[PDB]
Amino acid sequence: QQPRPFFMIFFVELWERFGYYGVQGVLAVFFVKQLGFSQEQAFVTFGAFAALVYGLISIGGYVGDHLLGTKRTIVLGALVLAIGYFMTGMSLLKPDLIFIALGTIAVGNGLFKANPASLLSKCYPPKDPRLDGAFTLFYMSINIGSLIALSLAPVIADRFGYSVTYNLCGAGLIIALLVYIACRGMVKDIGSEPDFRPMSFSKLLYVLLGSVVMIFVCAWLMHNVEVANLVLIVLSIVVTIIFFRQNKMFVAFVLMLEAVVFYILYAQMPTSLNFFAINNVHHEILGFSINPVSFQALNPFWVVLASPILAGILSMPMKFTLGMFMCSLGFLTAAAAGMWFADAQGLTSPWFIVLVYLFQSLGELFISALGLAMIAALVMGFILGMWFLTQAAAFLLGGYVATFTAVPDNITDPLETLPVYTNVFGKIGLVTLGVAVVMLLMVPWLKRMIA
Amino acid sequence: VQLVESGGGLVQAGGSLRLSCAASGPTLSNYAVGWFRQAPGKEREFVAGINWSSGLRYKDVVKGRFTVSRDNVKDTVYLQMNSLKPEDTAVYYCAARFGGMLPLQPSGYANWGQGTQVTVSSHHHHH
Ligand SMILES: CCCCCCCCCCCCO[C@@H]1O[C@H](CO)[C@@H](O[C@H]2O[C@H](CO)[C@@H](O)[C@H](O)[C@H]2O)[C@H](O)[C@H]1O
Ligand SMILES: CCCCCCCCCCCC
Ligand SMILES: CCCCCCCCCC
Ligand SMILES: CCCCCCCC
Ligand SMILES: CCCCCC
Repeated sequence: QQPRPFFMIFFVELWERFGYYGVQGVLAVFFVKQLGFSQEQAFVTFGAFAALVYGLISIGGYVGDHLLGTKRTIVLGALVLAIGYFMTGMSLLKPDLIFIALGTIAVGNGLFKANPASLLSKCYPPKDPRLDGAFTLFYMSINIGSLIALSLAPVIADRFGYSVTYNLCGAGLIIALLVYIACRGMVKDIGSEPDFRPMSFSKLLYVLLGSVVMIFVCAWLMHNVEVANLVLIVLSIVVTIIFFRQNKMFVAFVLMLEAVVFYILYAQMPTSLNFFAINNVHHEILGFSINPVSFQALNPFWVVLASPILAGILSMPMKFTLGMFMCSLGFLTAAAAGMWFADAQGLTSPWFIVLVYLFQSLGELFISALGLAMIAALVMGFILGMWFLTQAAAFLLGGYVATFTAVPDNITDPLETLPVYTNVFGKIGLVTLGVAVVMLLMVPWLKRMIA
Repeated sequence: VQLVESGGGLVQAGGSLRLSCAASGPTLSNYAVGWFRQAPGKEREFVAGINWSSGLRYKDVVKGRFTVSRDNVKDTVYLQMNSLKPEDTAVYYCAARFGGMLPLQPSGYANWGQGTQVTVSSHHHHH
């Protein structure tokens, strides 16, 4: 149905996302159990990691477009990522390595995320009708990799240890690299302009030097979240000022604050919702026992099923509003399950968490994808920078929000943790409901401004 | 995924026993291990447990007599039972749940040992 390089790009993306989510699904538990972090330290450190992973995505589009070429940058990114996964596996011999290894992953993701999608775009003549379907399948590729990793990585870490989990992440990247190199011939006339000139070693050295500096800066920021906080606070207020001095952009500003709220909520899946499943949900569904950390896999699961349906099935600001109402309902459902539908021993049915994750995934399907197009349709490089800075800040804020559910290591009674989770989830749901309402009220004015 | 209990048996009132729970496949380190007991004609009841990060929980009638502990190198959980009384007679089970919680009811735990009989006799020496 699709050009041949589509299938190469599909499987490279699948395996790269498997490596990434193999780490993401186990990271907070690894912090708590393996490094002895409290739940609060683990949550804010996960927030810092996610902020860097997300904010550095801006680098890879530039490196691929203007310095080395898309295809060269896919190769370099995959190599830096694989190195990061194996360094993470090595951190079990050398615990002092952990932050460097995570910084290496962040920088590696930063170099690689934007480039396969770019490549896929060049596999189709410019107004080909199959583009929409191909990109919907690209998203599904991402979520099949994430579904596999979030399902199996906690199980693998329980049975064989973290070194094996992380080395398998590395192996997934290696086979992504092998599939690319084996298929290089399919994309010989596909690329950005630098792909077709010989490689400039000056620019490659600049890219490697900048990568290493960034690996060290990331390691430091993740080790000292108290300076990540002020760096992003002052940087954010300043870039807010520099946005305000310099009327279709105000739509981007209010939509950026709404995207920030969305990312604060998305950030709860590997942290507070993860530990909620651990502490206050039954670890059995349809008669099968599971690792509760695998419950994170319900997000890609619901995307995999729902992205085709919703492709088959207002316009921009209303889609954002709908996504925000869906997310609000996910957290109000979490709160409700804890308030009224729990056991005498403090445990709730996992069908409630299946529903929480359905609501949250529908929110994802309405907001995240739809917003990039809105960004691409209302607007340049500066707004990309401000966007990435603020959404990284959103992930830091999300780690901080998650700390309100943090449980001390000596607590063992589910009836003590249940009300903490329900208070925080209920208040998140109520605030997000308010945010969704103001979004609705502005939907008409917003929809006028897009004209 | 399967726990093996050991160390039960017959003992006189005021004596001591040590139960141990060892797991086969997965490392027990990620698990709260709870000890349950079922006396003749009654339901399994929570006795004592240790979570994955050294938090402890006890039934009221065994505080000051039973101690749960964990040997994290040997991957083993122990129940040290001192000042034993006839009414401690039961089948004892270890159960394992992922994480930091020790729920009071058997339905909170997925993995179960087979059980070790503990009998405490009122036997005492002749005066
Ligand atoms: C909601 C998403 C579910 C993710 C699906 C999981 C994928 C399946 C796992 C691989 C095959 C099953 O393999 C095995 O199955 C057993 C019992 O069935 C499960 O259960 C066992 O391991 C996990 C931790 O890993 C413990 O929380 C659990 O209590 C224990 O009994 C695990 O899931 C897996 O160790
Ligand atoms: C395809 C050409 C291979 C280029 C590999 C060059 C690696 C440069 C090493 C720089 C050391 C910092
Ligand atoms: C004593 C542990 C110090 C660890 C430093 C690890 C660096 C390894 C570089 C590959
Ligand atoms: C297609 C060749 C890519 C070169 C990238 C290697 C950079 C170390
Ligand atoms: C944009 C929100 C900043 C909050 C700092 C506490």
